[PDB]
Amino acid sequence: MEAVPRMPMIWLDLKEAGDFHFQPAVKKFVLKNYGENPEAYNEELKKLELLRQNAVRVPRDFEGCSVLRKYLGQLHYLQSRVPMGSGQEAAVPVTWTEIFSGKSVAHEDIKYEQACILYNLGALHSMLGAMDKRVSEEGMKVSCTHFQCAAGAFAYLREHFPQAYSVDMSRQILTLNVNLMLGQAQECLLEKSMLDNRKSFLVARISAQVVDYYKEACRALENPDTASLLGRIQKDWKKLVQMKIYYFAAVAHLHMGKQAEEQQKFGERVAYFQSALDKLNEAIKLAKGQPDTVQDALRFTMDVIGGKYNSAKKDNDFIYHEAVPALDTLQPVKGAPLVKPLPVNPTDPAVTGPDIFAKL
Repeated sequence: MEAVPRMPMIWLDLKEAGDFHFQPAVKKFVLKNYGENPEAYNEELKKLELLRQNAVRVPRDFEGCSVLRKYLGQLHYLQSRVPMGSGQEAAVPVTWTEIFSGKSVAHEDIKYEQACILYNLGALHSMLGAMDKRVSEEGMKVSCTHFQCAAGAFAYLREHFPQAYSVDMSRQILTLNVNLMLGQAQECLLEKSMLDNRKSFLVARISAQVVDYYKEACRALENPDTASLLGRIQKDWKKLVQMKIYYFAAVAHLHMGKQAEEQQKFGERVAYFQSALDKLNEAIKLAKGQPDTVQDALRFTMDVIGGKYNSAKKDNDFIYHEAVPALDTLQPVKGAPLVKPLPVNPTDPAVTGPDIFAKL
């Protein structure tokens, strides 16, 4: 299982930005309230504008993440000095395209701009994580960190922006995103633990956790309101995710099988391999029409499980003659969480650089 072909990963698209004309409001505030010249601060507003234009047309690569967090940070620094929140004096319309329906959604609130940049940070992390092939030592560790970063960004949005500015950032949908990301992160670690050939029982528990994350995500997908918004996207995700639910349940029981054979419980060895074979077969049925990357993972895994089941059932029928216990009676595999939504510090000076609006 060290060498199993990698499953493909889900990633989210970035939102499309409308206009955020903050400079006339900033200047009209600093003349009216401090009593200064408008044009006294035109380099620190112009730098912000070049920073925003760069963020909303962000390069789809690792450097692009730092670009988004600098702008996220600079946006906070501005709000700390100029009141551009909902209902406040210098508030200007912020417009963004809601990613699933394509509708323009506008809010006279700077936190809306912050929220969308945060979303795109999460989406971009999901992209970087999913394009890697996860074969090298360096792809597996970084993909996992990217997916945790994605989860962390969406989780931060869920907590600090409870007002759903638009339905693509509603709480149940951000929850879906978080669980999807943690699932893919956990999946990366499972692949790593199988490469490192960790204790069979530990691998089983890790795989069981992959199942728990994907199940939560799958639950969210069977929600009518979520299903209607996502549209086709719901059907693509669900078909991959539902398939993976049975696949990693099979991987989990494969390793419960290997543990059983390590402990000389050779009747239970057969039970776990049989169970793994049935669950894998359901996965294969659910995987019809899916790309060859999926099919190659499943057929590699079937030769592993198929071979061990045959070996296990046979030495048991001729040598050990122990009864094959019903799964019911055997202790359930509990998931082992190894991943967490990595917290975002928007105003970390190491990522924001000097405050553009230091003078103010």
